[PDB]
Amino acid sequence: SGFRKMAFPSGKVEGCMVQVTCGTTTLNGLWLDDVVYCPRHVICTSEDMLNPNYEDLLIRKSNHNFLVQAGNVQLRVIGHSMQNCVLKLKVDTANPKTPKYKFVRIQPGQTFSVLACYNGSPSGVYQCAMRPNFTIKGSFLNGSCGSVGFNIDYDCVSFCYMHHMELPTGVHAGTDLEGNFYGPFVDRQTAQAAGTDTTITVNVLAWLYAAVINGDRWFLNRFTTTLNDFNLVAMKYNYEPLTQDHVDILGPLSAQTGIAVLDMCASLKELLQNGMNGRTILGSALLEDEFTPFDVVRQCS
Amino acid sequence: SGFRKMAFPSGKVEGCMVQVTCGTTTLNGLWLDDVVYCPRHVICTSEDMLNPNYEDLLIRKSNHNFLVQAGNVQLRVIGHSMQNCVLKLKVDTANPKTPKYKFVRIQPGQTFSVLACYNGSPSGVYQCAMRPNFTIKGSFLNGSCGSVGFNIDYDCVSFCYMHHMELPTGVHAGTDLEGNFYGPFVDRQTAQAAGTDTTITVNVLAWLYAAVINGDRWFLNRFTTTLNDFNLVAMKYNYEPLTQDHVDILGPLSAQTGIAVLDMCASLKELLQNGMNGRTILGSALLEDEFTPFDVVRQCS
Ligand SMILES: *[C@H](O)[C@H](C[C@@H]1CCNC1=O)NC(=O)[C@@H]1CC(C)(C)CN1C(=O)c1cc2ccccc2[nH]1
Ligand SMILES: *[C@H](O)[C@H](C[C@@H]1CCNC1=O)NC(=O)[C@@H]1CC(C)(C)CN1C(=O)c1cc2ccccc2[nH]1
Ligand code: NA
Ligand code: NA
Repeated sequence: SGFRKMAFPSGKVEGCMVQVTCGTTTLNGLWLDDVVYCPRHVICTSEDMLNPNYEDLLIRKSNHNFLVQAGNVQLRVIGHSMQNCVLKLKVDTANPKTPKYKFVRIQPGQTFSVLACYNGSPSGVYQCAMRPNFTIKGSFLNGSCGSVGFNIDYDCVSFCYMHHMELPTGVHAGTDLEGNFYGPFVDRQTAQAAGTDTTITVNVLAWLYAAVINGDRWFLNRFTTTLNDFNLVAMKYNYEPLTQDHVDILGPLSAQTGIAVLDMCASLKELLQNGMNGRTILGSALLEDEFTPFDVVRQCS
Repeated sequence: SGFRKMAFPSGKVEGCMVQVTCGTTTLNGLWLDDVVYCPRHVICTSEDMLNPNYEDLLIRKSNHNFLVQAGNVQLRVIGHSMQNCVLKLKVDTANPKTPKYKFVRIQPGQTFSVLACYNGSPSGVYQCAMRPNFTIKGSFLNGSCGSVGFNIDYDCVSFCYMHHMELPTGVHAGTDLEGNFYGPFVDRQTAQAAGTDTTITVNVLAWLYAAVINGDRWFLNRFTTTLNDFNLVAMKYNYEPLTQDHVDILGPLSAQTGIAVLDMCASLKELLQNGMNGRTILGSALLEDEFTPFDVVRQCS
């Protein structure tokens, strides 16, 4: 037992991280087969960052302007092209450590692991949720761009995120691996705002089930609510509506604990209205929404 | 910016994980050079688990009784020996993926990454602190024994923990890699209690500095306290005494923020006496003590 925020093992992704330099800008790239993927803003300069024309900037580049380093070995760039907000650098060597992989785009409310990297060297791994407002609450410093987010299923790495920028509020924005931004963000040197965020209700309920499985039961009660009466309370506290699909997704956890989803919903209503009265749930004094039902089943089955 | 619980990249340790089976018990082992390390309780049975004589149990074993599997390859055991509560299985092949490593024992209050593994296959990575009472609050299921904890410095893996057991309270106990338990625990099938725990004061202060660096300032005040007056409050709330060495260790963070350690101590006193009044610090509604000063400097420099 126990319940911890838990990342996927990062080895398969570590073997794909390289350093990419253009001019005086260094960031990370992802080396899969004979292509290195990185943020296109590597080609921007201080003179042209407020609103770059990236098409013009790339036309003016040559292969030799890109310095790609895999550990202590320079990789020769033999082609370059733009893919939305990502650059694809074709190199003369296929990465021998290329895992089985896919490029997936994730939905708000889903989680993934981030391998934070600097100068092409992995520094740390943590778990993040894609927020309803298409930001992530990460931990990224200067030089972290090109760090990626991923999930692993069997032996296959599903890449879902590449890091591009930090918003004024200190949250993070980036793209899928096709170079399409999550959310209404653009890769220029401007202060941009995310939409209003909301709490991921289905995840809060999953975490409450995790708590029960781990022996935290104080917040349980004999009451049940209707889906509609619950959603009335949800709206009031800036929680997303709970749907029948969510109820279905929570089915395994409901079966394991013997607590119906609408029974647990009555607990959540009570916690929203009354707070915790000095108590904690799984070591937290607030309601946690960055664990999916899948994440819970992984540690609690 | 941002501040997340962050594990070390796990690749170097992933390349060392194997499966060890004796009889009907399967758990994990750590394969370094030509030795596999695992918990000695792999040789216990349901008939003899309340209080095994491990010396007798090992005398009755042969090399062929140990089945060691590295991925899809059986490793031939050519020697076996006991090292306190660890078994050392000499194998006929040196692990080609052996990193530079050390076996260190850690102190209470220090952190490390855990690579949770089942059937010799890495499942997840998370960060833990060694508690004052020599337990860890981990996430471990049946089959997780032999999973290891570690820190990485440059290219060198410092192994500090191997997992052996779960206490009745749901916290975890294990050994260093020399097979010596952390705390007053023994590897038998009995319910054992840890000593009373305490809060790691120096870590709480480090995390408060992290918060300031990340723009959380509401808990700051114009007051300073003496070390002795602070320790009077610490004792009252089951916090460890703060020492001058701790003040010194916090020096870089104090310099970075311009807030003297004894200034921050006045904030901590106020938070202990008054609570947060509905507010949060770095996304938490309680005071967090599982980040060391080093951990903070890593994400906040
Ligand atoms: C890439 O390494 C870097 C990562 C940032 C640095 C600090 N923490 C991070 O996550 N990205 C950037 O610096 C990106 C590149 C640009 C898209 C060109 C701009 N940028 C921003 O993060 C950026 C610029 C800017 C201006 C005003 C307010 C916020 C703001 N963010
Ligand atoms: C090893 O895979 C396993 C890991 C446990 C299983 C559940 N979560 C974990 O962390 N270890 C054990 O099962 C160890 C082996 C023994 C030392 C022989 C006993 N054991 C315990 O964890 C254990 C036995 C026992 C009895 C009564 C109360 C608690 C208790 N823990
Ligand atoms: Na109920
Ligand atoms: Na103060």
